[PDB]
This record gives sequence, C-alpha cells and structure tokens, in this order.
Amino acid sequence: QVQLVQSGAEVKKPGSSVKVSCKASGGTFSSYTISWVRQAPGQGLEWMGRIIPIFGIANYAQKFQGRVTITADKSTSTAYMELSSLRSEDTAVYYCARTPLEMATEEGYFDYWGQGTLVTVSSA
Amino acid sequence: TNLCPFGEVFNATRFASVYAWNRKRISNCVADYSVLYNSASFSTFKCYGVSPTKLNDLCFTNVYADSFVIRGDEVRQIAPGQTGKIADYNYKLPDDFTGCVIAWNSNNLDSKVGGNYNYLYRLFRKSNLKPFERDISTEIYQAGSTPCNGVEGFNCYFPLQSYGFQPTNGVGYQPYRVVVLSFELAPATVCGP
Amino acid sequence: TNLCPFGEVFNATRFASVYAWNRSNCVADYSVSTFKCYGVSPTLCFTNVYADSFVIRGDEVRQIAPGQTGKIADYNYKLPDDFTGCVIAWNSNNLDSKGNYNYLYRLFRKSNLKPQPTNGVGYQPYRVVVLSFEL
Amino acid sequence: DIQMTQSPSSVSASVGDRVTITCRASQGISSWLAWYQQTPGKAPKLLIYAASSLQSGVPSRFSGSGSGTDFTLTISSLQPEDFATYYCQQANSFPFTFGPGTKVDIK
Repeated sequence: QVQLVQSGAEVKKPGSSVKVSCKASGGTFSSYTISWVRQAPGQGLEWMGRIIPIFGIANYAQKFQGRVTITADKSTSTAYMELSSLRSEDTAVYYCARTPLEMATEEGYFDYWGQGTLVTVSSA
Repeated sequence: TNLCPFGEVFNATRFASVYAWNRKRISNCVADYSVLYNSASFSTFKCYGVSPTKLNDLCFTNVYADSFVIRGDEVRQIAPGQTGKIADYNYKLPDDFTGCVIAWNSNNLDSKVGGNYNYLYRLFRKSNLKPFERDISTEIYQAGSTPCNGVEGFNCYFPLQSYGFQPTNGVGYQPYRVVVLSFELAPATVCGP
Repeated sequence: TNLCPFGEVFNATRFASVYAWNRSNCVADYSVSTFKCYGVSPTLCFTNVYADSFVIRGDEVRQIAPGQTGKIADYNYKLPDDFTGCVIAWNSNNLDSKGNYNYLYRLFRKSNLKPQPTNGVGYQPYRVVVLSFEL
Repeated sequence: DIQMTQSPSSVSASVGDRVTITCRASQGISSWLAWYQQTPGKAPKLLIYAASSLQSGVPSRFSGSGSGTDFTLTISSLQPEDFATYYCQQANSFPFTFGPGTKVDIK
C-alpha cells in the first residue's frame, strides 16, 4: 500500500524557483523511479523528468532540460523537483509518480501517484 | 641501485578515477617498502601473498602501482575474489593476487566543498571485467530491449556516474585514495639485496 | 491429475465466520450472479489461491470493492489495493431464508484493518466468495 | 516527440454501454502503452500497461489491445464510477507524451 505525499500548494511569483517534494511512503528505495508529471488546468498531462534514486541517473525532457532539475534524497526517501526560473505559463498542478523498476531496467507506466502541489500564481 | 619513486605515486597531486585507474610501472630501482609500513598516514594496508614486514627482503620482477580513488564503502571490495560494484565494473582484482592494497583518508585533499564531481565510476557494464582490465570506453548501456544507440534516455543509461564527494560526508562514504601494489615472482630489477 | 475442491468450497455444510475464513497445484477454470472479476481477465499461471467465503446481504455487498469503502468493508473485509483476484456473489436467500445465522455484522470491531413484501429488500442474504491469486 | 492523438473527446454513454477509445502513435512504439484514468480532482490511476497486461486493482472492464501504432481501449460496461478522462502514453521514447484526453461525460 505505497502512497506518495507531496508538499502544499506553493504560491511563488514568476521568475522564482520552487522545491516541491514527493515522499515515497512505502516500498524500498531500489524499486521505484520517481517521475514528475505536470497538469495545466484544462490541459492534459505533461512530463518533465524522472530520477532513479538508487542509481542517481536522471534524464529529463528536452523541453525542460536545464529548465528543470530533479534530486532524489535517498536518506529520507523524498524525491525533490526544482523548477528553476518558474515563469511564462508554468502554473500547473505537478504530480509525482513512481514507475516500477525491475533489477536495473526502468519500466515506465506510472502507477502510484501523488496528490499534486497546485502551484498556481493567483490570489484564490 | 637507485631509490624507487614511490613518492611519484603516493604523493601524487591527484589520482585518476577508478574506471581508468593509473598503472605506474616501477622497475630498475631499489624499493624500500618499510617507509610505507611505518607510515602512520595509511588507513589500511593489507598485502595478499606476501607478509608486509618481509617486503624489503624478497626480490620482484616488476612493480605495478594501480592508483585510483573510491569511497570508503568501496575499499572493502578491493580484494581477490570479492565482488560488488568496484570489483565488477571498474577494477576486479585477480583471485591469485601477490601484491599489496593501500588506502588512506583523502577528505582534505580531493573532496572540495559543495561536491567534487571530478571522479567517475561505472554503474553498468555488459558483464564482469576480467582481472586487470581497464574499460575506459564510455558507451551507452542498453538496459532495455530498445537499441537506441545514441543519446541516453529510457533504459539507455550513461555508465559513468560521479561519486560526488563532500567534506560533510560520512567516514564510511569518504574518498580513500587506493594504491594497489602488484608484484610478480625470471630476471628481477626492483629489489635491493 | 487433481482438482481443487471448487465443488466443496462452493458446496458444503455451511460458511464459516467472517473473522476466520475456511481453507494449490490444481486446474482452474470459469465455466464451473455478479460474474465481475478484478485484477485479471476472466478468460494464466498461478501460485496460490485464497478463497475467502462469507455471507452478506444484497445491500452491503455493494461496499465490497477497493474503490467503494464503507463500514461493512472497513470493519470486516477490506479488499487490498492492487487486487489481483475475482469475486462471485450468488443468491442464498432461497436455501438460507430461515434471523439465526453465524455472520458478523459488527460496525465497531476494533478499527480499520491494514492487510415478497415481508422480506427486506436489502436484507436478502448473498453468499460471497472472493478469490485472491498470489501470482 | 511522439505526438499521440486519441479518438474524438466527445463521447456520450449513459450507463453500462460500450465506450471505445483509440489512440495512435505518430512513430513506432511496438506494443508499449499505459492507459490512465483522470477522475475529476484526482491523480490518474493506471488502467492498462503494455497494452495487453491489465493493471491489478481495477475492473476487467477496462481492457485494451493492439500493435504497432493503432492502439485501442474498450470498456465492456460503463459503470457510473467510470465517468473520467482517459489518457494513453508511450514507453518507447523517453520524452513521455500524454494524449490530449478523451472524456466520457454527461451533456
């Protein structure tokens, strides 16, 4: 019964950066690859970049490469995503999802998801 | 007849990463291993196949000083037969080893503040290295069933990854500069008496 | 060579208590109400079978689902997440009409586990067997 | 860079009907696939992975198949709970792409 819990709904001004987290409550650190997926309101899901905490290798999407960096703090099992220079229309609800890992090969098909830090620049 | 340049190895300004361990050849000189044993700076000193106290009593054909850098948890697997990550994808010591293994703390030497990413090691390889093999080639690992053969991506892993040493890192996960001395029992030219 | 007691688990003296359900290497099939099965398609290697049998009325049986959680499920039998098994609920009113029974209707038992006008419409007894496949 | 596209989003099925959603990959992704389900105000839950292996923990109604580029999702009976948007992704290229989204909803 692995469940993933993120931080709150961060509200930061454009051009700043955020450090949203994703606690992988349950499951060993050598069997999941945290993948972050964003969802703009009224728009389908969009994928930025996964990390493999056991290996440390983390390749991103060419649209978000350099723009977005990801760190997996295996000491406390909370993968971290850093949205450097949050500007333009990056306001979305960023999810975190763990793709199961077998032996040493990533498998994809994000199954267990977080609740989503509704990172929105609005008074609400 | 002249003194061997063990200072060109142990007192070197830096060591190559483990996946490309430096192989310094020592010969045509007289070796004095006592200053190695009597040195108080060595964290570990374990010789396989020869007693450390009789080193400057035998005579060796040639000396090979495999110098590299690993983490504290990785020094234990620099030994014959033992397997792991370093002993399977970076440097596998032969089962019948007749040399010495030397490692000492290097926290203040090759571990800069904020993370020194200059040292690399092979996470993945097709199979275990044969003993005394240097796989300096950096080819993308095809972990999955898709032959990408190009830019790394899904199941296409870059084999070289950085230790990322920090001064605040734990003792068991700190850089220990290993200098594996290798001797062979034939004309011999790296001994004294 | 051997067949597991699918003709005995679904046909015996009675059904045991909910807390202690009654009791490998056989052949399993499907053409031996509520045909719906979870996890895997009804139409296949398996390691172990867990046939949990009990009786629940036709109203509280709607709570037997990972997505639908209620007291009757959170206190007696909650289906685990990532379920790889099926469930069959068949009518038992006709042969078990006669208030005396041995079912557990507790709505405060410990806590949430972490593994015919006369006849009532929602009180009709339905016998439910849930099969959990290990592999 | 594999731009996926499903069937037209406007799908109307009252209850217990057959709603089929098919998405085709721009490039070749073999049989890799991961169909999802976007319930309103909640994270997508994996339904089918590898386009043939049904995920554990969801009904057998959510079934799909196919090969090459043309991939399908079929629902045997639309239970009232399954009033959600369905997404498919690939597992061949690394820049994972999610489809625009086919939502089965009331009018």
